[PDB]
Amino acid sequence: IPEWKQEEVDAIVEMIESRNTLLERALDD
Amino acid sequence: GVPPTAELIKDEAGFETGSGEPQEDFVADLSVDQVKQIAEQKHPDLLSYDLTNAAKEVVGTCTSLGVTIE
RNA sequence: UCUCGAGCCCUAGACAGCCGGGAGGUGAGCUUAGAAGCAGCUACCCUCUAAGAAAAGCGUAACAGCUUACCGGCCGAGGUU
Repeated sequence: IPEWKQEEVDAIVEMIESRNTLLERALDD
Repeated sequence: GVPPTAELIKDEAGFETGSGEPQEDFVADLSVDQVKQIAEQKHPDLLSYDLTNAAKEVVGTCTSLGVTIE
């Protein structure tokens, strides 16, 4: 449950809002 | 293209050689404006987008030679 | 080779392998005719970024070149101490 993987998703979800697994993760959100 | 940093500093700095030990031995100083000009001479040699960042790169070789700022 | 225990990592993809990336300021400053990761001394900073040392090991007369770190992909289940 690394914190950096959590912070990453938030950073990705932040760009979409305006690793493949992490992208899919952000997208799924 | 444009000449290297190490030199562009030794010009407006008024000195030729650095210090045996950087940040420990301040050889010269540099007003913020002075660095605002150098950052302009190397607009192509740097990756940065804003002039702000371009400085950090330039302003990185200074304190590492004894080139304080004001 | 068998058996038992402890710590840590892992399907948000671990360990290994293979493929791709390993970038700019800048060949840091000093020393030096020259030294550019890698003779030595000192410092060891910031851009772009998913990464990428002021460079860990070879290599060079010095470059070059070959790789490590680091990141991404393929793969898919335990792995490591």
